[PDB]
Amino acid sequence: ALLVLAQSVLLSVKWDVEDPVTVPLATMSVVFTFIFVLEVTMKIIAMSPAGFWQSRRNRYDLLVTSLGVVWVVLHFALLNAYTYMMGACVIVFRFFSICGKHVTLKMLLLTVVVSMYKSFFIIVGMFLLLLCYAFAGVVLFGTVKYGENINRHANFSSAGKAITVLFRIVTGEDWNKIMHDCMVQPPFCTPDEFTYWATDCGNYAGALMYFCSFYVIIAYIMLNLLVAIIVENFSLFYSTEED
Amino acid sequence: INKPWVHSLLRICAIISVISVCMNTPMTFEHYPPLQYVTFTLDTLLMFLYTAEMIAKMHWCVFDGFMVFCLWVSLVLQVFEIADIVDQMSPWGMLRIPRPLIMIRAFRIYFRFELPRTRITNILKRSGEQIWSVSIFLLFFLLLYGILGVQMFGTFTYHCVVNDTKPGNVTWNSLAIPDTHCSPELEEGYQCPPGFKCMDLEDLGLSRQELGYSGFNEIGTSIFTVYEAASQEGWVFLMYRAIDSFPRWRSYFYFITLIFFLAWLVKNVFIAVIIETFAEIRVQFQQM
Amino acid sequence: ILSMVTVDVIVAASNYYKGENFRRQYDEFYLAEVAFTVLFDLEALLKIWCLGFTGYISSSLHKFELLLVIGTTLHVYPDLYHSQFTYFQVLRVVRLIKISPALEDFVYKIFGPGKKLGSLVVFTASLLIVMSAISLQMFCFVEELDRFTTFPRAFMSMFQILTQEGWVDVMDQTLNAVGHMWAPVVAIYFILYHLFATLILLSLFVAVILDNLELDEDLKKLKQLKQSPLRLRI
Amino acid sequence: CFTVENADAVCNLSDFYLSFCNSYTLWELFSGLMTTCRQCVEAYQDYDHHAQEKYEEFESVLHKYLQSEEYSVKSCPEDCKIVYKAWLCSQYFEVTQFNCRKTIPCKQYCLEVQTRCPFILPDNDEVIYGGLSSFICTGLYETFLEPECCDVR
Amino acid sequence: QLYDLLGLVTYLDWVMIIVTICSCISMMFESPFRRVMHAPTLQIAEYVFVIFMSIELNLKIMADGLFFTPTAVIRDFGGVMDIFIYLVSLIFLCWMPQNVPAESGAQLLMVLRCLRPLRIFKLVPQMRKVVRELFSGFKEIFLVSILLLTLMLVFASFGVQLFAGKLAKCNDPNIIRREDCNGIFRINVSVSKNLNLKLRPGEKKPGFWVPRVWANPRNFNFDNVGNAMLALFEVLSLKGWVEVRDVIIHRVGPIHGIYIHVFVFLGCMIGLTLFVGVVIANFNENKGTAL
Ligand SMILES: CC(C)CCC[C@@H](C)[C@H]1CC[C@H]2[C@@H]3CC=C4C[C@@H](OC(=O)CCC(=O)O)CC[C@]4(C)[C@H]3CC[C@]12C
Ligand SMILES: CC(C)CCC[C@@H](C)[C@H]1CC[C@H]2[C@@H]3CC=C4C[C@@H](OC(=O)CCC(=O)O)CC[C@]4(C)[C@H]3CC[C@]12C
Ligand SMILES: CC(C)CCC[C@@H](C)[C@H]1CC[C@H]2[C@@H]3CC=C4C[C@@H](OC(=O)CCC(=O)O)CC[C@]4(C)[C@H]3CC[C@]12C
Ligand SMILES: *[C@@H]1O[C@H](CO)[C@@H](O)[C@H](O)[C@H]1NC(C)=O
Repeated sequence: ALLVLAQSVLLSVKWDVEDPVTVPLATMSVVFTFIFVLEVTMKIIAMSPAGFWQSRRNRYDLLVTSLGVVWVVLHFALLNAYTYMMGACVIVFRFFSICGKHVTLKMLLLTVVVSMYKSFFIIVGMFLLLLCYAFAGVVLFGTVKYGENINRHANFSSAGKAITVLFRIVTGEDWNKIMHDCMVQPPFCTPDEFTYWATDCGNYAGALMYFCSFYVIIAYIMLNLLVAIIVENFSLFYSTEED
Repeated sequence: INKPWVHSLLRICAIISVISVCMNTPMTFEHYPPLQYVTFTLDTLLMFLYTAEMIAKMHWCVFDGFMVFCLWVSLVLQVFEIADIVDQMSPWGMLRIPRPLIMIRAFRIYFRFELPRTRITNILKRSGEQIWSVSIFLLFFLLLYGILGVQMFGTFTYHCVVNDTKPGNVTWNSLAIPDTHCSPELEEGYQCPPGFKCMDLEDLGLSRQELGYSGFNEIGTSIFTVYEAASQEGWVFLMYRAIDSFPRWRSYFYFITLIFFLAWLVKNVFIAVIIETFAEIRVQFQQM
Repeated sequence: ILSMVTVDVIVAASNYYKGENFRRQYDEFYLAEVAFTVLFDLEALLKIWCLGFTGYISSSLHKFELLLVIGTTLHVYPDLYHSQFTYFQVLRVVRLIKISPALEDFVYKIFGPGKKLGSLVVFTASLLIVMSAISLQMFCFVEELDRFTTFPRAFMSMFQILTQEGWVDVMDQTLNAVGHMWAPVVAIYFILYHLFATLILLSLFVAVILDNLELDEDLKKLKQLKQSPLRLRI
Repeated sequence: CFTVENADAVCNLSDFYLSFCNSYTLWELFSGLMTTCRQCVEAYQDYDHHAQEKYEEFESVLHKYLQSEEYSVKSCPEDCKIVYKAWLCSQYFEVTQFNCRKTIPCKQYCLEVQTRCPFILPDNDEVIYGGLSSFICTGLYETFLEPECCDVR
Repeated sequence: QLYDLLGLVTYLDWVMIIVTICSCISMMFESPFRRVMHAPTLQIAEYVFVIFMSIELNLKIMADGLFFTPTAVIRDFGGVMDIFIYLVSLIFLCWMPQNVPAESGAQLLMVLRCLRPLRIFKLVPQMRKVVRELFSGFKEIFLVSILLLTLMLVFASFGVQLFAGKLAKCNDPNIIRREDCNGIFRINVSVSKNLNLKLRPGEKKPGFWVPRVWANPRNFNFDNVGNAMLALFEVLSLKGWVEVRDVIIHRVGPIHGIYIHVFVFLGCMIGLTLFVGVVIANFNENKGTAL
């Protein structure tokens, strides 16, 4: 476990061809792999190979080790960016394996993953609501004059932009300034009499209803479902000594 | 000490003492010089009373002894600084840092448990163990996303600067409005338009303090930024800097997953822990 | 009486901004407030004459309404009009809670036994005061830093950190003020305070509210033992 | 059609336009707003110079606005510059103009700026503007609308 | 598990789900400059949707009935929602206007047309279950909302009474009196919040000349009850509340700094926690472990 953690700490600096420091650290990553290979060899030579295979964690370890060996072989031949990114990813995937080693860590990881799995339908419902609001936002505000917080990034000019800004608003950050930007009326804009796509300012009451409804619904109600799910799963799995 | 009236007096004195230490501040006396003598007076008077207590206890108390020692030190420092031999803006005021804790004494009566304290201790032990476990969980995820940020997101110090900007001449007038990050790549990131060019401000000689602490230059600052983002305070602006500076998909995957995992679920684990603590209170005492 | 409360609060909220040209210390809304406070004084005096003073005070609602009567009689003193005492004017709306027994039962359920939430509030206040004084005595002398130049400002800053709004900005400005040798320990203090505030205290509020909505375990066992034409009707 | 160049040569006045604020004519200024005429021409020139300087400042501010071609589907930077120029020039010369062909109230130009010119966020360092635009015309419950100016749009 | 999944719903339901997904994918390409009304490519999905919906409804009506039957196509909110969606779609297809004035009936119809994805809720049984569970505690959510509304009326009335028209400050910090705010001044323009560049001794921050105006802040004011309530609603989210605090303190004097802070305590810390508690309690009740 300690060796795993050290190898994970080897990623403290960005691996980069230009940076000379990258060359030593890459070499430093090689030896660890070999050591890790021994860890596999031991475990596969103490038990029958089938016995080693029986434990899923052993399977994961063997997969990671084989990937690392492939990376080692490539690194000495190509020596390009691809090798360095592959090695960094191998090290990340190995570091993530520490969860199985510890007990409480494993329990909490199981809790989190199970909560994610059991929340699928709720998340789908949130997505469907967000998509409806995205379409309505593109219709109402897709041509709003740029303002305090509508800009290149926060924009309703296409469904993807609308979805991203709505997800932001689910995180809450400055939703009200976007709302007030969408309120913009004359003389701050040039209105159009025939088409809504030829003008550059949005709808007052539409903005109020849209943003207030979306915020109340998503942020005050729906997330508490996921909170409850986390609570339930934590109770289910996490269990220390019991009197 | 015998009369309950003494204990009531000592508790109101504790409240007066915390008020006094809240009042003692250089700009307070700069605004209301007379309070300088008020602060001193209360500071001495209360100390006398507590001295009596220390004298009368010879026939947990270490806390009260430390507190009366701190009152002594504070009174000495106040005598020194009213003499004007030590600058009122000097750091020595830090000697008063532990005096506010006197507030605890005001509630000490409620802190007293006569029932089987063992049960309370067990509850607190369970809660501490759980909190430590979840703390290790959170720290592991923070380190993971730290190293991920260091590898993917480089350093956010390239900016669009006016075409003819020169080193050392960097100034407000050299930046675009609003200040936009950039990438030297021809295909990735934002492309500075005509009359502007992308370059690293840090090379021009700005300090890290002047550039700001946030960023993914090293594991420490990476995990610092990750914790900041996981607080949901300023994450979208960091995402925008990353989108302008690097391939968009990296920023989207990183920040969306960070917000999904850390900012909702992991925080909710502490809510679950505290709910279980209350469930244990229900099981053990059934009377809270 | 409840209708008069409603009309009074509606009139009081209707004192919208018209223009700088005309506004006076005597205006129709002042006379309305005087009339309503007189009416409530009359109501309280009559109720006391009926029930006797001890009988009147015997119930919490009558103590609350007596407090409001006193406050809103002080409120009409022309030097205090629209002072802080205006709170007593608006709190009359709470009388309307008695219009629905369902909402009343929900209130008493969700706020539960007052000891719990009361002690949690007192703990929050004490912790905020202590940490604010601590931060004041660490930072008040630091030049270029206003956020902790006095106790009220320190309290505002620690409360901002509790809300989590711009807390990173308070931190950044503090690390600007202190020298880089000290920035790490200051950052660690701020981080630990934010962590404790956000993960435990708010979780304590959530747990308290959930435990208020939860039934008592003895009531649960009692319930378990006790508990063992459509649209076409036209 | 004779942009005033020399202060002495100038002194029909209805044919001598200013250098920067070409839209106005000396006749107009003489109406509403030998050595005496030299002092007046010199004053006009100095005002023109100041206006030019401030206009250059505005142009330099706007040029760094990278979102110049995206902030509005109905407005372009050129109309912004035009209406800001007309606004500043009117500010310096609060006179009714007589000899143009189509005309509007001068004050309206101020609205035109906030209609056509982008939303520049003011610095919040000594005062919280709370999302208030840098260029605003109407105050709290202030009835905005007087002289007339030429419809240079 | 594959066989069980394939039997989750009827074949007609699966076809309709597929059609809906296709329609929404097509709608995802609609933009203010790539309108379906003028882009034939996008019209195919709409046509297919409408035709298949019509076939579905025609089949189901004469098998169950719209009314006065033991089983009916429309007997709960789901059927009402589906019928409303179908009618909106059909009306849009029949009309399909060429000009959509801003804030008009055409725009309203277009917006209502965006509710199409909701059909998945009814078609997918698990989504229906989720919705029912969520709406079980509607009464408790309503009561919490009434409590928050009462709090907001208290504080709105107080804010209107005390602060009405006092938040207006001259945009020029230098000038202090209303009568002296006339003409033009030089206003600096925000360059970069995060950067901390130090201006040179002989340099001025970028800015330009703007008229002086005695104007209220854009994002909030307390002129009337509505604006006060909107401001307080914004302050419940905990975003931008520090700006409100600073404005109140500087323009209305520092004692009224109490006013906002207590609200934050009562509204945000306690009040919003009521929603979390209620929803978790209702979730546990529905799960069946409450007793
Ligand atoms: C323990 C509980 C019950 C409350 C304790 C809170 C006290 C510590 C507070 C309450 C009143 C506060 C004082 C209220 C007002 C001021 C004025 C303030 O003066 C100014 O800054 C204004 C300067 C000017 O503009 O003239 C300095 C802080 C001080 C003394 C405050 C210090 C802290 C005090 C004593
Ligand atoms: C609370 C738990 C979950 C972990 C959070 C991490 C913090 C405990 C520490 C560890 C790394 C620390 C950082 C490590 C490095 C720096 C770099 C330092 O900047 C410099 O090194 C420049 C020195 C100079 O310019 O003189 C400022 C403090 C900071 C951000 C430290 C702030 C506090 C951090 C984030
Ligand atoms: C069985 C239950 C679910 C009833 C559902 C009925 C819907 C099909 C109704 C309700 C709202 C109606 C709409 C309300 C308002 C308008 C505005 C109207 O706008 C105009 O174009 C007229 C004014 C103009 O053209 O200037 C056109 C009809 C329409 C879309 C209506 C079409 C039919 C709708 C969608
Ligand atoms: C602009 O910045 C300068 C400092 O360079 C300052 O003196 C001036 O007051 C600022 N402008 C405004 C409107 O505050």
